[PDB]
Amino acid sequence: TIDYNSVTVYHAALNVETGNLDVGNLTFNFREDTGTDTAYGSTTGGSFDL
Amino acid sequence: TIKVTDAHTGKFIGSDSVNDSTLRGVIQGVDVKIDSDVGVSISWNSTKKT
Amino acid sequence: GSNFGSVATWTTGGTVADSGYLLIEAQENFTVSAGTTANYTFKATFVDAKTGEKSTYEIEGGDDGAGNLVFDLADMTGAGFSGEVSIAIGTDANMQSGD
Repeated sequence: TIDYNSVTVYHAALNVETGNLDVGNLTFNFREDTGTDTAYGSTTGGSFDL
Repeated sequence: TIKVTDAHTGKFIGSDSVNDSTLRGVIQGVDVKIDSDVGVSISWNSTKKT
Repeated sequence: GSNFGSVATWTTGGTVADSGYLLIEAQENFTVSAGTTANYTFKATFVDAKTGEKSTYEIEGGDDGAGNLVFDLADMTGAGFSGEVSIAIGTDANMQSGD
């Protein structure tokens, strides 16, 4: 009934004015189910815009 | 010269250059006084007697 | 501050622990760059990209003959790297506290 997987990814940035450090997170949800014949899994590639 | 930073994150908060050793107007609603005899080394010159 | 450039260069054969971000912060000021072996202090901090932990260490680096700052990643204890790294600063470089 539709499944998903959760992936946490950190990303950091630095401002040029105050000297503080930014460390944020995004959690991607990866889609339901793919795969060849019962071996390990599958996924397609590409690029998208947040 | 005074530099203030947080104790668990380390993000920059403020800095000052003072003469009378009173840190005023950087931490909201509180004024901080630092003793005048902090961080000085004393010696005696006998060739010039000063 | 004053004028000091950028650009880091490797030495072939180094080994990297994992993908992450590294911060190098100054400790003391100097503008006596005219060609001399020397050493000065820095603070280094590492953050990972998969768990977000943070590690803080002390390090040292020195100029050799002109506008180059060579560091040693070997002293990142616990985490652990190998190889060298060279920051191409340039001649007539004044280094203040906080850059």
